[PDB]
Amino acid sequence: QPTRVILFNKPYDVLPQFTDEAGRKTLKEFIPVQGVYAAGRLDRDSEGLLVLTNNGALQARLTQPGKRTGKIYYVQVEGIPTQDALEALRNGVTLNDGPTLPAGAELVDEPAWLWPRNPPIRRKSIPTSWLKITLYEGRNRQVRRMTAHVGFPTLRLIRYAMGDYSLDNLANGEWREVT
Repeated sequence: QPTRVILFNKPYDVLPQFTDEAGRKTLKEFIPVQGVYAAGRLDRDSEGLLVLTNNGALQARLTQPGKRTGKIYYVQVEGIPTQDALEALRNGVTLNDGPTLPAGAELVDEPAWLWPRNPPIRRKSIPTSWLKITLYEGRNRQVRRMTAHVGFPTLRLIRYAMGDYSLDNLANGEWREVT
């Protein structure tokens, strides 16, 4: 087999794996490509870009701890982040596992290409906002931990891009082969 690289727009509540897990949704129902696995797993409760490959050398390169790969997320949060909170995310906050590297953080309109979550977001008293967040590290649940730290907890997390790859033109639950 040649190197296959598959981009997948992962739905909410689906595990980033092909191996069966009782009680959980997995990739086989969505993707017919065999012998591929994640180069960078994406959490079950996250959504968006999952890069899959059959090439272990490529997967090792892409996932190398410490790499500083750029990742772009669209994040729905409770409340409207203030300018000071956004400045803090940009510059760095100290989580339980230490300071965060500098990052991008901007308050954006809800993108029209956005898809609704299934099931939809569970109101009235609390407004919501969307952020575009750009990170260069990937600690456990980092975006969720960062937005909570500044007082604006995450309601939805969509990974839009990872290094050279993005969700461009990829609907929820759809995949495409690049190479």
